[PDB]
Amino acid sequence: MQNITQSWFVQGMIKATTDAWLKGWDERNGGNLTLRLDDADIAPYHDNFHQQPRYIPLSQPMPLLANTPFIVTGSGKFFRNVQLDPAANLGIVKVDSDGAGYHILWGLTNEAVPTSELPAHFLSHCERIKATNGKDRVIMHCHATNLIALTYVLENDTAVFTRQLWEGSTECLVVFPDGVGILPWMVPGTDAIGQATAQEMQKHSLVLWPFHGVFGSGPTLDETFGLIDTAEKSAQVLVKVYSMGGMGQTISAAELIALGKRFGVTPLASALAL
Amino acid sequence: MQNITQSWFVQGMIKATTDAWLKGWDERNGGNLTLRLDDADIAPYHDNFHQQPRYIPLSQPMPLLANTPFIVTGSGKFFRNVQLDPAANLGIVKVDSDGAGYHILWGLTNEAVPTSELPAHFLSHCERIKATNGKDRVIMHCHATNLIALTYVLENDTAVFTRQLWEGSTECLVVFPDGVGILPWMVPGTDAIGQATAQEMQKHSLVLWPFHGVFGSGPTLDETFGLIDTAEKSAQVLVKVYSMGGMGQTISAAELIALGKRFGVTPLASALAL
Amino acid sequence: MQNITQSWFVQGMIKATTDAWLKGWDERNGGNLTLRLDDADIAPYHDNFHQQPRYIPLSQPMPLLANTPFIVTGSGKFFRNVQLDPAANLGIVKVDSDGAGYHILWGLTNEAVPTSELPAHFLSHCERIKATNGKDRVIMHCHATNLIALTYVLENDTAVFTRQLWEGSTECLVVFPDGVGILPWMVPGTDAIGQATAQEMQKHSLVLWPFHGVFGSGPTLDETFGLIDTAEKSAQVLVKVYSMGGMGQTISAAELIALGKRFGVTPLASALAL
Amino acid sequence: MQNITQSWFVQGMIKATTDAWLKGWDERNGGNLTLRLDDADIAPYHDNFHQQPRYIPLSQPMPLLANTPFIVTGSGKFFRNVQLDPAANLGIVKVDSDGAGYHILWGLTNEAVPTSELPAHFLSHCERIKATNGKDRVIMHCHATNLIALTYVLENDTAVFTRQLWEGSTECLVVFPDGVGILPWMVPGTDAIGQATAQEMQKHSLVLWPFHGVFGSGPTLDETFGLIDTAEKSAQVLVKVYSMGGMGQTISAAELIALGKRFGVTPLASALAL
Ligand SMILES: [Zn+2]
Ligand SMILES: [Zn+2]
Ligand SMILES: [Zn+2]
Ligand SMILES: [Zn+2]
Ligand SMILES: [Zn+2]
Ligand SMILES: [Zn+2]
Ligand SMILES: [Zn+2]
Ligand SMILES: [Zn+2]
Repeated sequence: MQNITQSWFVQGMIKATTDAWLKGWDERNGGNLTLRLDDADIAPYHDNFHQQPRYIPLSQPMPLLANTPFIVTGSGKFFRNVQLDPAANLGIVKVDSDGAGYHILWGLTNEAVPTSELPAHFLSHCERIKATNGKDRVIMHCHATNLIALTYVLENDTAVFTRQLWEGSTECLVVFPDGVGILPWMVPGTDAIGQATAQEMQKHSLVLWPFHGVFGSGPTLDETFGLIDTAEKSAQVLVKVYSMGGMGQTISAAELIALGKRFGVTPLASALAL
Repeated sequence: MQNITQSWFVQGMIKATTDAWLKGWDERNGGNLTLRLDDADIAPYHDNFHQQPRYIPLSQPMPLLANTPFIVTGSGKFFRNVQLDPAANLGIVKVDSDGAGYHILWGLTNEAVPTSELPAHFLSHCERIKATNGKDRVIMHCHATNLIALTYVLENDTAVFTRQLWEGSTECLVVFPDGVGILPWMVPGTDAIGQATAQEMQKHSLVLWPFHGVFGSGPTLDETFGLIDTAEKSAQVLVKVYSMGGMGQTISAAELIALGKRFGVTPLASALAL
Repeated sequence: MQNITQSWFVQGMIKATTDAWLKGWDERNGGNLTLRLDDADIAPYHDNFHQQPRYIPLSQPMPLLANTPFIVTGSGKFFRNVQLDPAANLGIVKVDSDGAGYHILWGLTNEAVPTSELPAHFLSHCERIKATNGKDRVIMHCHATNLIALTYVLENDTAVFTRQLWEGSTECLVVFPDGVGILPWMVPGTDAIGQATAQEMQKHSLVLWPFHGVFGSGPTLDETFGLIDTAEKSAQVLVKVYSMGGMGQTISAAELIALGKRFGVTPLASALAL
Repeated sequence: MQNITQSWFVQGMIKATTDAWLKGWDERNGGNLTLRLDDADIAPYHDNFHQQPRYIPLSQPMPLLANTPFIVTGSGKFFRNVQLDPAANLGIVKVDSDGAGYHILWGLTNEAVPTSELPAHFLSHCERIKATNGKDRVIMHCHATNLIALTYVLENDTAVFTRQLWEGSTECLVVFPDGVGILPWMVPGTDAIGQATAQEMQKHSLVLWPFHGVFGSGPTLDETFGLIDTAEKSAQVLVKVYSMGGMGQTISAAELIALGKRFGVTPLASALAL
């Protein structure tokens, strides 16, 4: 039905945030999720829209996103609560014709606003649109526990971290052959960290924020969730292995190459060279 | 409806205790939770109140709580069971006009009584009311697994423990800039441990009971739950990192300072100085 | 209603087995649970009983259990499935007037039989009835993960293991002041292991089977489940602490004594003396 | 009802994949599951079949499977989603009269195809049919976390790995007396890895794919799931024990022998000889 809460995208946002909550990745208001929609997705639900949509400026002009609708998680909102009250915890926003701000068409009730990591999200969407010719539609951030733990013990280096994650589950090279970008620790909720993330997103579908968490990009909620879940699963395996004293054996470079060849992916050169 | 079990506060108590049970923080009757209400919250439900409310004296006079209603978990009751029978496992109590005792207006059926940690709860409520000008409304105690584990291995010192928890997830300094108070081990269920906790609550929103668990205070169930969840998430990360041999790198003092500045919080000086 | 599946005891058996499944304690058919009932419990449901109750001899005469009804889990049945088909996975049995065998009054459909650990259960029930003047009504066995892990690393000694478990969560001494009996490894499903367990049950409410699991006894399903959950929670804490390099500090003997005094329990002397 | 989604086998596939998802064994599209059916199982549901069943060739002729129906998971489909849309994520396929290909009778909607590990599944089904005189009906693959972790630290040797898993939970020798076959790392989704797996399946009901996961075979979904769950539980125990510094004591060869004798199983000689 044209009850917007039963739409594919609201249901999808509930599923993703709820699943991430259950994984233990999103304590308190940790994490944020944005999904780029088409006008066609939200048009049937216009009757559900706020009669008086609030306007909020963006942090900087984002003309590439002009007229683009998104569904987003709210600032300070808990992933745990999305399923209980989607309208309180999520919003549908539509960027205005000059990419200078957006209207909140639905949700974010009681003066709520989009995620404080909106710069990281929207700037990353922009770079991912360019990088994938508009295929990618989702940016997801969560506090993936084992990935976080690894940032205290592994070299915070794209090649090293990528190579370890590839080694920690066979599928990883196939799921993220472009590897995992790593930033230095940076203050969250800033345009600095947002553009730095967006820059890494030019080269990688996953970006790590040391001592904090991960960002993932992909074409759908499931693909993006599954991308992060894959990297976090590998991280979980690695944490066990390291806790047991380290690898006695592992996936070799030659094996990774053979895997890349079979699946028609080009593995990140730097990570492979290790 | 004026079915009191469907009230925001009974539903909130069910959500919090159930979530804590699922987290593995509340084996058996471990843990307790009290929420300060307004008369306005319970007034519509007077028809639901016991016809003959039982009276129980408090451990000591608490005049600051005179005429104040609370919803509380019962002594020896299991968090796991709250969702199955809220009236058996929870009670609404109203402190009398002199703060010498309370009436059990609803729940705690079959001669049940409030939590044996009522001194810790109510005395902490008193100090938190003073410390936050009446903003804080919740005291929550649970057996947060990783926090407990850390009390056997980290120095049981407010500065040291706070600093480590801040390091273990970026959000921590922002969520608890006042840090985490630590008591010596003390016998549970006593007014000694209750006042000692209340005293720490003057300076901190989180207090650790070594080899036992944690107390948290906050304005709402979600904020208080989320506070503990944040500290426990950091603890979980730390336990992994320590199990892997310790930190190769971490969040620096300079980073913590920058984080504090950005979020307009004053980090506990002692923890920052380390 | 007189639908026996909605009885307190069938519902209780479902809750306990399901909770244990979710805890990860009961892979495959691992674990078994028996609850001693009164005639008064099952009498209203006689219409639900098999028209033709099957008779099975006991392994040895158990005259103390003459005419006693129990609800039990089935041999080779999965805890995971109890909630899906209680009649397939559980049975109500009534021991005959000489304690030589029992009739299967309800459940254990398709030729199912009670748990292969029936000797351990019924013999333990006998000793616990004697030891607690008929208060205890439940024997529960599960493959409590951390408790199992500890049996490979701690001395398999009642005093040592008890003392460590007491140290691993403050509540433990209060919950099991009589401590935890430990057997040598023995072949499961035998009367040898059953009587050995029953003998330990004379002195302890918890008994460990090294490299296998735990048995607990108590007056109700919740109290027995909670007993095991408490010991397993302490074990979980200990496994973390040991994985981090061991205790830097812990609950002292003097603290345990003070705790025992406050709660009016007599802690196992041998464990305290360590 | 003749709603095929409510059939025992569709419900069973949902239960197994959902349970495996909840165990954390099947991130993204990790894992695959195939169940051999009888014509009698699917015949009542012919009205539910695609009007126009798609035909797909097999990788190689499999005449032993001629005319045999299976229910299978789809390639790139998520275990997490099976419960949400069984027809999207599962299919019923029937191998043609020469074993050269199959028709997709139901499910795998929107051009979906069976699992990319179909060679491993069907070739293993063939060997297991031969090895168990048609008793085995299920092949299940998942990314069992602790089993995976162990492949980085234990010798990737059938005898060594089997013996350790037997030691890690008492039931293991009884559940898999034939032990656990181990392959070298191989490229997934190939007929090479499929036949290599099928060859190991001649001698073992469990086969490990280092740095990747496990395959299990059994007569029913529950028995096969429970087989993997048992091995993974033992692995979980072992990972804890190894993280704590290793075994101080364990199940002895003499104990394993006694266990084998009692349960009438012949333990894998090589593993016992260690
Ligand atoms: Zn974050
Ligand atoms: Zn409109
Ligand atoms: Zn407590
Ligand atoms: Zn009234
Ligand atoms: Zn057992
Ligand atoms: Zn009758
Ligand atoms: Zn796989
Ligand atoms: Zn037809």
